[PDB]
Amino acid sequence: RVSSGRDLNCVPEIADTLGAVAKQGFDFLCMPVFHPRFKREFIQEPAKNRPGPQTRSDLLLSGRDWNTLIVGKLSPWIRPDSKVEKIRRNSEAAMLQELNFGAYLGLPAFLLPLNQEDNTNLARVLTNHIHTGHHSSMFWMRVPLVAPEDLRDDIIENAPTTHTEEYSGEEKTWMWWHNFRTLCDYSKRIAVALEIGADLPSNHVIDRWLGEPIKAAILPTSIFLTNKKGFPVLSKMHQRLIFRLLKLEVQFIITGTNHHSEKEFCSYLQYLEYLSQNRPPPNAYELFAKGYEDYLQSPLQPLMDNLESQTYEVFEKDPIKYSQYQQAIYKCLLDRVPEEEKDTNVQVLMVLGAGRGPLVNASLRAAKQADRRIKLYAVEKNPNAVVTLENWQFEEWGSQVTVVSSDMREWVAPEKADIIVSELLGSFADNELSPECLDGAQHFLKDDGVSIPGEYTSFLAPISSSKLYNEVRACREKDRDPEAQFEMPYVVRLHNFHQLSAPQPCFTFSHPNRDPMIDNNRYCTLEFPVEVNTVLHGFAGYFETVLYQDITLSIRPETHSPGMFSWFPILFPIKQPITVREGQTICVRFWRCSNSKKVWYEWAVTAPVCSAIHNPTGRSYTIGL
Amino acid sequence: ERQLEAARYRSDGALLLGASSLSGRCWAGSLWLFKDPCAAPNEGFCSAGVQTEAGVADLTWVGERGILVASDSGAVELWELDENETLIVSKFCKYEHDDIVSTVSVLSSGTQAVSGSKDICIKVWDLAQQVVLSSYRAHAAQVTCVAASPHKDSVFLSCSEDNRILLWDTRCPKPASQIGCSAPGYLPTSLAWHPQQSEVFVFGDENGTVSLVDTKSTSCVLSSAVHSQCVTGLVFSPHSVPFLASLSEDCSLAVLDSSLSELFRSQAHRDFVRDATWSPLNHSLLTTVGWDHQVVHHVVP
Ligand SMILES: Cc1cc(NC(=O)C(=O)N2C[C@@H](C)CC[C@@H]2c2ccc(O)cc2)cnc1N
Ligand SMILES: CSC[C@H]1O[C@@H](n2cnc3c(N)ncnc32)[C@H](O)[C@@H]1O
Ligand SMILES: [Cl-]
Ligand SMILES: [Cl-]
Repeated sequence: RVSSGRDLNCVPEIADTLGAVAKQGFDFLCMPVFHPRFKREFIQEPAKNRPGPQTRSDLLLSGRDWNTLIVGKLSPWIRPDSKVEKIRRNSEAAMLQELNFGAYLGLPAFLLPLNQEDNTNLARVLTNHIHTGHHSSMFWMRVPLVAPEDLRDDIIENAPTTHTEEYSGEEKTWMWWHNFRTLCDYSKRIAVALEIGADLPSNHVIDRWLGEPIKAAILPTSIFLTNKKGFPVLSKMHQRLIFRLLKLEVQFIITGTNHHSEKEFCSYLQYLEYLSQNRPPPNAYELFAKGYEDYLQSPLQPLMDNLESQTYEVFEKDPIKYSQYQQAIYKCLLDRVPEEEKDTNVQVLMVLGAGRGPLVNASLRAAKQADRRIKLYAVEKNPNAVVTLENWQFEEWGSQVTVVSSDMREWVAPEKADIIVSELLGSFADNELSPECLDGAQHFLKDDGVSIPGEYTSFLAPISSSKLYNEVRACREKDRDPEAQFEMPYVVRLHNFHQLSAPQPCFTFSHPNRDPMIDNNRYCTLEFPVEVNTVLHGFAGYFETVLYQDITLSIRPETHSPGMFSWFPILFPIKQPITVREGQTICVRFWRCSNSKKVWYEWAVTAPVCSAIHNPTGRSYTIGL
Repeated sequence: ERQLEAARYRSDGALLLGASSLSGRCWAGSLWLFKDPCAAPNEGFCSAGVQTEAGVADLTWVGERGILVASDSGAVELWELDENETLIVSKFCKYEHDDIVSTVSVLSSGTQAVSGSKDICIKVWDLAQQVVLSSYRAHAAQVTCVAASPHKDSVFLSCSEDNRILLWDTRCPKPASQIGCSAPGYLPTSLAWHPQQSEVFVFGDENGTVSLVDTKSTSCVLSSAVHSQCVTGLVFSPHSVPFLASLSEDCSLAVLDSSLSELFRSQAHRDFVRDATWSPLNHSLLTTVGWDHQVVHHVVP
């Protein structure tokens, strides 16, 4: 179903009106809190001394109704950015008055318009109201997709509408927001209600509002086409847009009167409900991850830390990845043990980070599928998990599997391995220290041994999400650097965001790394062609790995393994956002740094502007060895 | 309904009053008729009265029986006076605007009318067929005032919060035409056509400056700082060489000569001065209303 609201500017009887919108089928109501035409004076006698009441009473609805059903609207006569001093001062007072009454009623949200370039003093007044007593009040800025000025009919004889390609001119409306938002220093309390006019703009303009905090999408009854029967509908392009906004789960607001006078107000609402319920129903990935959207989480360190039962459980609850691991082994066996040698030759096969043993069970299924002998080690550092293995080893596997309970770096193995099998790959691949781990465990690999995987590779994409930028900025904690939260990565199901360039590869690792100058430290420069006027907030992190030959795993969206939920993207944010002009190159630099004990990333932006070097000397984020 | 919005004298000494409630439980509106113009605003000594669905923002006569309403609902309403002028029955109610209808104006003919709104659209109505002929999104902001040419139907003014003043002519392919002072002056608020020089008009701005404009010359010939605040309405006298009544949000009426100099000034109102009409019987009597529910009668030297 869809969360739908009715926008009115005329409310005769608030009891009746709200009674009607409810029956029509709306979840809430936007209404003016004071009468919209009832201008008020605060300075000049005799109008200031106007007898009250200034507005209808609070007792007209339950506190619940005010808290759940009513969105407040700033009266349209209030003009805090007027050129006229007196109108400013008066509008300032009126604006606080209406905001403060809104907060008195405990209203979920309050509406304010952007419909002009200079909204400075409006931001200033709101920013004050906000920074005046912490309160759950929410603010919907009403921003039009296309300026009124650029939508007007070309009917003015001496000021015509210019028919010349205006790339930045058609983005002007978003700059309004950006500036306002920026003056209010990225308040969590300030979102966008996006007003959608009859003529959509170019894709590239609608692409701007990706990664912007859209709590609402306003649809005037105008923009609706009329069909064969008489019902309201929308252009195929308007629909695509709705389907884009339904994925952000916006509240849909219906403004303007009923121009389909042969139906109800059901009609408009019902078309929306029909659109939403005939959308590509959720795939394996989307369905599983439906809670974790733009949810920041610290990246796991299965080395330094021991994972929990239910942590290991969701790793195992991913069938595709283990089919792939099983196949990968299946092939390697055949390639290694000739058909004729099948019974005379057993393979020494060592899982390195065996967890609760889904790779061990995969290693079994793979062997009897490929009819070759295997002896299994299951090396595991985490002694809580080792309990689970030894309980499998005893009950079901028997002495085929030899459960080893040490660090694969430490272990003094009895024989050498044909195949080592590791799953110790994070979301940026090398961010759990597979390279350091499998380097330490290399000395007991047979001189001709295979690693599964043998190659893995990390990928960065620049992204814009003032939303996720606000999520990270909200991770500041007492008793550490106040910006520390920007100098560390987060595993997040990136949702409300915008990819600005196609992912390029960052760091690649090989196993066995036979090189005599083994050095897992790195410096990779990346140059990202950008083709929009957007704002940089951080870098999406993905990975691909070769398990063995044509069997691979990827979370890199383009080559993404189908139906594989063991992994979400990582996100390297940056402190100050960076404006990027169209056709400019984003240059980001990455280092993999290491001493005896820690492994960390440092990262900087060198273009278009220079950023500050993030996480110098792993001071804000290290990975324990 | 304490907030009286419109005050229009008929061509027979009778008085029309348009009121909205801009506070309290109910945000409604009414239309009243007073065959005794000195007996207002008293509800008990009124010839005829009716409650609209919702408020009135602007109100004009449509001849001798007809009343044209700009409702907050977005509806333009036509109210036919009774056979015996005792009742005020709805002729038509037509929801064609998508916000408050802020202004209405009847065209020289009087079987057609224009209507400005807060949705930025202007519309031309057939009051006979009861449908919208034309729908024009000229402006970049909510339509402050529309005023029909007194003599030509196709021609009329609209001004708006986009700081534009548009001279219209519904006979062209590009009907609207942007005019006014040299630079972008403060916002226009009210538009009075000159009764006896259809070439010229006056516009009131938001900073209390009434200006005089010649369409021919398309240049600001004269302008005066009349009020401290916004100019909400401008009505010319039926006088041979007419006076100009300027309303304001500073709760003062001023009456001006042809050269825009202050003849009369009234502090009678203690809230906003909303509308004003001259008496067609005595041309030196002028009836102003306000949101103070006062109906003051001015004797104009
Ligand atoms: C096999 C493997 C797998 C992973 N996977 C992940 O990190 C990951 O994407 N997660 C997102 C979701 C599946 C919930 C579990 C986990 C998580 C939990 C909590 C936290 O704070 C950070 C991530 C990492 N490393 C390895 N080696
Ligand atoms: C299955 S996800 C990671 C698993 O690999 C194991 N692991 C990680 N690092 C090491 C290491 N250095 N030696 C042995 N096991 C490890 C952890 O105990 C965890 O079960
Ligand atoms: Cl609020
Ligand atoms: Cl596991």
